[PDB]
Amino acid sequence: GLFDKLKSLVSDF
Repeated sequence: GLFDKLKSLVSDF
């Protein structure tokens, strides 16, 4: 859900 959004941004930059 949301907590998954922060995990995606950390994987990019």
